[PDB]
Amino acid sequence: LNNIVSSLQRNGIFINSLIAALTIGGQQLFSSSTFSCPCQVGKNFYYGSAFLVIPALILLVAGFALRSQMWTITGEYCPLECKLACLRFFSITGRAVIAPLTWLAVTLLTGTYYECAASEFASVDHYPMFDNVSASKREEILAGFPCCRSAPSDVILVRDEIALLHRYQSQMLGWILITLATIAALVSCCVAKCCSPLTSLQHCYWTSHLQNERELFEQAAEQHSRLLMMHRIKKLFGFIPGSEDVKHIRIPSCQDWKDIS
Amino acid sequence: LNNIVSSLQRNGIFINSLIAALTIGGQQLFSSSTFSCPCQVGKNFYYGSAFLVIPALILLVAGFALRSQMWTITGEYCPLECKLACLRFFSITGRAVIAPLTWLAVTLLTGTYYECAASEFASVDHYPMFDNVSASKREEILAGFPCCRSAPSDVILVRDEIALLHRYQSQMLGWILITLATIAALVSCCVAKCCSPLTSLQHCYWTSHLQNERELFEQAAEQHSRLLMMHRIKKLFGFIPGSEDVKHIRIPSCQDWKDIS
Amino acid sequence: LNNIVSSLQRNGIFINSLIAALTIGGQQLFSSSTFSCPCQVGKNFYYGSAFLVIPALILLVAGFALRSQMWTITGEYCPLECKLACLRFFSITGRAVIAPLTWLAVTLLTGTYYECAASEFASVDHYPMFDNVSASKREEILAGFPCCRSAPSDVILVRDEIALLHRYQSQMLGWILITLATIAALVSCCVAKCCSPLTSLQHCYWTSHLQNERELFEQAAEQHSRLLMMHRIKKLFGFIPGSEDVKHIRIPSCQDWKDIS
Amino acid sequence: LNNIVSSLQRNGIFINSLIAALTIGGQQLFSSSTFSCPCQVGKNFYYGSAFLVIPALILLVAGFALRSQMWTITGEYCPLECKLACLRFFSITGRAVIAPLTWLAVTLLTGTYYECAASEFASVDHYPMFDNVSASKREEILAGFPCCRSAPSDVILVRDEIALLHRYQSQMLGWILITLATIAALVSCCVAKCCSPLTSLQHCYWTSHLQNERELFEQAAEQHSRLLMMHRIKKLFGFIPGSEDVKHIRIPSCQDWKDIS
Amino acid sequence: LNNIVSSLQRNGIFINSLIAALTIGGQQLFSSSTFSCPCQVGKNFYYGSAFLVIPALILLVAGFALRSQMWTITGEYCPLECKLACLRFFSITGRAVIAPLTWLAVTLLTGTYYECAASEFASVDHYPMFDNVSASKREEILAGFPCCRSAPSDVILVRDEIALLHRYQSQMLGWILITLATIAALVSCCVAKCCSPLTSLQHCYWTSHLQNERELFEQAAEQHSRLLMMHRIKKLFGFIPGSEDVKHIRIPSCQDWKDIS
Amino acid sequence: LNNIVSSLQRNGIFINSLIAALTIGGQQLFSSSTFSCPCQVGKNFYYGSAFLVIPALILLVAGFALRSQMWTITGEYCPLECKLACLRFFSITGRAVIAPLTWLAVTLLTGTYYECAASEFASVDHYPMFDNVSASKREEILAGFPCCRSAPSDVILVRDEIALLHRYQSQMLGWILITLATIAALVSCCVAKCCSPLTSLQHCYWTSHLQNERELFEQAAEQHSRLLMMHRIKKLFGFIPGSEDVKHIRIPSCQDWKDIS
Amino acid sequence: LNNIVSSLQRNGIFINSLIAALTIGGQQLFSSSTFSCPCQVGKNFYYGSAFLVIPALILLVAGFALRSQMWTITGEYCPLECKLACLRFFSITGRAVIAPLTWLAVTLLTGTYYECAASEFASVDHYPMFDNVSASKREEILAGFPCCRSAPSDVILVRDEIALLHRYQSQMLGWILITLATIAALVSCCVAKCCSPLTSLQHCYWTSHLQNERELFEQAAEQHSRLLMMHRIKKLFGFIPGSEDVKHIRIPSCQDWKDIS
Repeated sequence: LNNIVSSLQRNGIFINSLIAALTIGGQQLFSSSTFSCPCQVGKNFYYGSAFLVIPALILLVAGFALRSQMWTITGEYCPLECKLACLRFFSITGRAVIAPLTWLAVTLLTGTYYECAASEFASVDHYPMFDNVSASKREEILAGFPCCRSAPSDVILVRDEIALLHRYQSQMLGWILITLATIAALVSCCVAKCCSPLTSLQHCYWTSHLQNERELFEQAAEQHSRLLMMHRIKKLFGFIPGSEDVKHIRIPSCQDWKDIS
Repeated sequence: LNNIVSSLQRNGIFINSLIAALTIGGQQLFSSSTFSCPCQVGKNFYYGSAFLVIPALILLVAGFALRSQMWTITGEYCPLECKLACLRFFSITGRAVIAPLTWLAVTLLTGTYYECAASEFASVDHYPMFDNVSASKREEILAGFPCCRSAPSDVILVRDEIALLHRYQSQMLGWILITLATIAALVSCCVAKCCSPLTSLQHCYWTSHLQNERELFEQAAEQHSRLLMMHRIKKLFGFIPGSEDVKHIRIPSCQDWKDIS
Repeated sequence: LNNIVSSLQRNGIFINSLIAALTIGGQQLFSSSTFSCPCQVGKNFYYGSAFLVIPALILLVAGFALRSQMWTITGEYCPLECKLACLRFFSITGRAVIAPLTWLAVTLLTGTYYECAASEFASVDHYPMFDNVSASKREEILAGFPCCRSAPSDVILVRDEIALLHRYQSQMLGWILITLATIAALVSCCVAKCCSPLTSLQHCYWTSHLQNERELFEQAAEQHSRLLMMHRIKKLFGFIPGSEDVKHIRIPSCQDWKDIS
Repeated sequence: LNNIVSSLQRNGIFINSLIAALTIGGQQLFSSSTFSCPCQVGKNFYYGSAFLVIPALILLVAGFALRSQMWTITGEYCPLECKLACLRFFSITGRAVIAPLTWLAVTLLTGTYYECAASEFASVDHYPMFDNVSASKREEILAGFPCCRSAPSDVILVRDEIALLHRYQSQMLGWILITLATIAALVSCCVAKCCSPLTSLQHCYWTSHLQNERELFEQAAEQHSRLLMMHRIKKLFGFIPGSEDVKHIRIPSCQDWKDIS
Repeated sequence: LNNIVSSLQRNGIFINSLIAALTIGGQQLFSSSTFSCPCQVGKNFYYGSAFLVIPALILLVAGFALRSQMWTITGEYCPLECKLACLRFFSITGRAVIAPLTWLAVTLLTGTYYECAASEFASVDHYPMFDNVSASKREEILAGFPCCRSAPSDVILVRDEIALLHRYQSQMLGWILITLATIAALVSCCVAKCCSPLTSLQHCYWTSHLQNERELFEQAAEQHSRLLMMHRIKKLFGFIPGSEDVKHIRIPSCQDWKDIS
Repeated sequence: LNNIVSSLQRNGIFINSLIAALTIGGQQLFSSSTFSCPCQVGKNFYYGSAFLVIPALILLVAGFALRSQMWTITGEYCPLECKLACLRFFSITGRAVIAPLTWLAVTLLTGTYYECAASEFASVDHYPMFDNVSASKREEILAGFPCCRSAPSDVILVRDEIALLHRYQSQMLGWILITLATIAALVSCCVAKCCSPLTSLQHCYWTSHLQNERELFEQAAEQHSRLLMMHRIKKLFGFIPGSEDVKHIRIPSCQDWKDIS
Repeated sequence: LNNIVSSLQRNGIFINSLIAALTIGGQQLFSSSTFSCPCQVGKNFYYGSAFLVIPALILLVAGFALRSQMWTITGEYCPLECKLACLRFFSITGRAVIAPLTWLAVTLLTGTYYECAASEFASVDHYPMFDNVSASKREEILAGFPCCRSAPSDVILVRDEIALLHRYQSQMLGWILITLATIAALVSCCVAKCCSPLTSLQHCYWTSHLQNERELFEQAAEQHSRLLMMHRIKKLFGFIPGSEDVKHIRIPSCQDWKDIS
């Protein structure tokens, strides 16, 4: 049933779902463990922006780089060959895109990252309580109350209202992002089908050709080197390894020990 | 017994039930985790409408796109051929429809999404407490009390009455939607049977023909490419992989290394 | 022992019991989760009537439609042929009837659905407390107290008495319904036996004939199409798939790639 | 060991015990869940009588109807043939009787059903507290206090005494019923043995003859129809299903597609 | 399935992930157990710097040294040979780098190590509370309050603000470090591909050649020495070990006991 | 899979990790159970020094002695032979060093042993509270407060400060020790590779030669003695043990009983 | 894998570790259960001395006696024979020494046994509180307070100080004992290697010779007696046991019954 399991894995839906589930679980643990939104007035946008974009960028780069087909494409690039390379790049891009989109969607829908990032950019014209002719303390309290200030001094109404505003903006932005991602994925698949010179059956043949040629060469390269080394050590020790050699044995010489080395 | 399990899966009832159960569980977790109905006076209908329709639209698109038969139909379209394509589209539409209908039904029956969406569209003529000659504060409180306002000031009677009204309207709308979906499904199946030119036995033969032809070509395309590459690497290394080659081995040349590449 | 398990399933008693148990469990979860009886004076009968009849109607339609034998009967209909079709319809009707009868029986015996449905149709002549010369407030309170009003103002005695009256009427109606269903089932089986032209042994032979003919044609249609496609692709690639083809291989031409497509 | 398990099931004691245990468990759940004895003065005897007799009648009818041997007997009826049919009817009646007797015994021994049924028929001559010259309020309170009235007004002594009287009468009636059932079962078995024209060994032979003839005809009817349809589809597709057919294949014609249909 | 498991391990992604997970778990236990940040005014930077860099340096050295290929490269070093050695060094550097980068990233993101390290380097110009004309007590309290001082004397506002500043700086530094590590890894892989004289297929052949030659020589060196010693002890005891020797046995002499020793 | 498990054990990393883990667990149990730091003014340095060095010395001696290769080296010692013995000593020293280094590192990092050892050597010039012109009570209290004195008399500030000083010194000393151990291990491995006259492949051959020669001689010494004794007892009892001897049996004589003894 | 398990047991390290672990567990249970240090002024040293030395002496005697090789050595004793007997005695002494050393080490390190043993030998010159011109009550209280006296009368400071003194002395004595035991074991092994006339390989041969000769004689003595008795009873009953004897049977005579007895 292992072969049946492998056939099931050959479908990209299961693997992409598994990657998305791992991203969701990892994001839950990571955010609930080590977020600790700072209260710093000077630089607080960088904290949220890093916590929101850097993991997505890392996951994107990992999804692209960890695929050996991408290294082969880059080696080829560094007519029909161009279209074939573009098709392989698209096939890689499927996973390379499902990897970080889950992170961005989950983080935006939770909204805490976006809140901690864009808290300080809130407006104060609507709220008469934020006059603050000093024009410097207002910025500090604006960047301060989202984090840990608490301190109920009847300003918490404005805090709660603006926090709900930023949470709503975050979740709506997440929905916009996921809708755009889905539309882009569908359009990209349609463009790949339209621009592919190979027919559907020819495309299937070519994909299987690529997979099988790579696997076959790997296996037979292993077997060829095994045979060549086995002949070499047959010369070295007077027998082929793993076979009945009580007939004859060899005594290597020091210069022969140099030759094998 | 794995073959028996596969035969059971071949029935669409089990798979559709599994999809519906996953949709119900996912909706429960998603709604109980990250709903957080906003209190914003300006845009609150968009929040509920997005949370109610966007997941359904995404699930519909996923159900249609993830089926490779749909890509084959679109490739063909892009007499009897038209009817056959329509029949295959209907067979895909079965799953493509069971996927989001569960989401819409569960969300409407729970009613919280519809409440948060259409709270602000409530009438005030019936209730004398909502005179509010200002005609602007009334809209804000109307969009505000459903979310988190609480603040018992004896208006909570009107809040509770209108909340029950919207919940009842939501659940009745859900029942109307599921009844219409069932009627449409039954009528569509009857129309498919009436409009199908193939006989019942001929239809069964054609369906099995399609499945078997696709599977057979996939397998033998794999095997043909395996044989062709195996002959190529037999030329390359002087032996066929996976067989007894102690008779002879090859030493590839650099230009030959270019040819295999 | 899998074959023994299949033989046990061939008895309709186990499958009908399994369907009834699933209906009971689903009704328990559904009602205990999302009933929320409304307090609306205008339309409250529709709520309960929908929650009581719509699931039963959906389950009835599903039981009839999900059976492929029903599609075959409808295709035939759209002498002895009429009686044979009627017998097959009855065999389908067995499951199509056990599916929703469990829902109706459980919902009526619990009585909450019937209470929320027919609360507003209660009489007030017996109770002197419901004079209400206004003749409009009385209807509203009558439709209101069953839901969530509570508000002990010594009218709860009338509320409790009428609630017990409606609960008793609901459970007695459920018993009447289940008794009528059992009597109708027994009479229908007796009428089927009386009206069947086939003898008992002939009826058994005919039933097994139908099942076996459908299964055999499905299997051999699969195998015939497999053989035809296998010959086609033998023409295409110069070999039969899944067999030793190191003797010869083919190089398809583009026009031949068109022919296979 | 599955065959040994089947041999154990062939003994009626285990199956009858299993049916009785299921009846006891189902009665426990059903009564502890949805009894809710009403307080209605007018009709309260019908409630208990239905809850006490209707399930027993349904179980009796199910036990008789679900046995296919009963349908065969009814088909025969609709000399020695009469005695043989009577013997088969008795063999069916064994299970048809053990099915509801458990329900009646358990319900009477618990006594709550009988109490709620025959509460209103209690006498009042013994108790001087029930003078009630009105002669209408007395009936209402008599039918009311058993259900949920509580309301300790020092009449609860009479309530408790009459409740104990009805509980004792219920349990004694249950013992009378089970004793009569056992005596009737033993006498019926003795009468069956006396009136049976077959000898003991001949009776065993006849019972096994009946079982084996029915099973054999079912199996070979299946196999005969399989062979006939297999020959038909051999004509249709030019080969027998499930066998090596690479020698020849057929191309059905539309009129031939009509003939197979 | 053990062979399949080995094939999965052959992918570096799983092993690198396993190493990173072990580093994370070990860091969690180690830091939560035995950190105990000191309060010493004189030397407190050394404590955090050691706890932050020494484990990373040890893990780096272990990753490089524990790989026997590194010992082989160092033995060779102590044209194309240089490039081949550089490629092998890079292949080792992959694991040698994933080993401590996890430690540095986790420790910086947690931030406690960096806080305890660079607490004393905080500025005091911004805070008017830290005038301290003594200019020596200020340094001591600055190095003291992060550790365990507590002692709320309304200076804890400055403590909390500067602690948040250092935590934010630590986490941002961790993000900078991980981004630089990823960029360096990608650039190094690209430079390795560009500078490699071998082709992609030739590179695969060479890697498999190296692995197979080392494994083959290890095995056959074992077998050669086994044969040589077996012949020696055949001389010693008059028979080959592990074979039927009831034909003849030997009695070793003391001088022969010296020869074997 | 047992052979695969043995191959995994052949790697020293797993065994060294297992030894270190056992040392950590044993140290945890031992220290948390039976430390009980004394308060004795006279001799308290000896207690901590013993608890810190004696287990390490015992583990070092056990690691060296328990290896039979060490006994063989000592027997040889008691040109190339010297270098070969040095290489074998180094191979033993690997485990002999990983055994106690874990104990020293864990004990120093915990710091309690070092605190109890070097408490009395603390300075008193910095602290004006320790004037104590008596110059004898001061030493006693200095050696006393670390253990169990408690007794808060506002001197606990000095106690806590000096305890933190000694804990920091202990952990820094542990880091210095582990860094020096790692540097020494790496330098020793490099010196072993540089000073080894054998080539890398020759070194592998020699190591496998040593292991195989020892194992082979052990096995065949067992088999030779088994054969010799078996012949002796064949003389004694007239038959070879474990074979069909119903042909003949012997009756030993008393003088023959002496000869076998 | 049982043979592999036996090979692992053949290493003395595992068995000695198992013996030490059992000694530790048994000591824990025994001491925590039934110590109950007495308060008797007269004889309290004997109690602790017995509880500390008698189990060690018993374990030593058991380790020596339970080994049958020791009985063989004593039988031989009761040139090279002397050295061989000494070597076998040393091999026995390994286990005979690891058996009680664990008990002594654990008991001394816990220190409770030594405290209860040597409490009464404490000095009183240092403590001015123990003047007690009576010179008899002082001894009684000195032997009394360690056990159960409690009775805080401000003398508990001296009690605690002297208890810590004796605990420290006990644990230091335990460390001295274990260090001396390890040094003696290493020196004894070195002396055994130096004084052994056999070479290392000859020593291995001799050890295996001893084990194999004893096992072989045991087995074949069993088989010889089985054959002799089997022939005897073949004479007795006319057949060999466990074989086909339907050919002939015997009827033993009473005098023959005497001969077999």
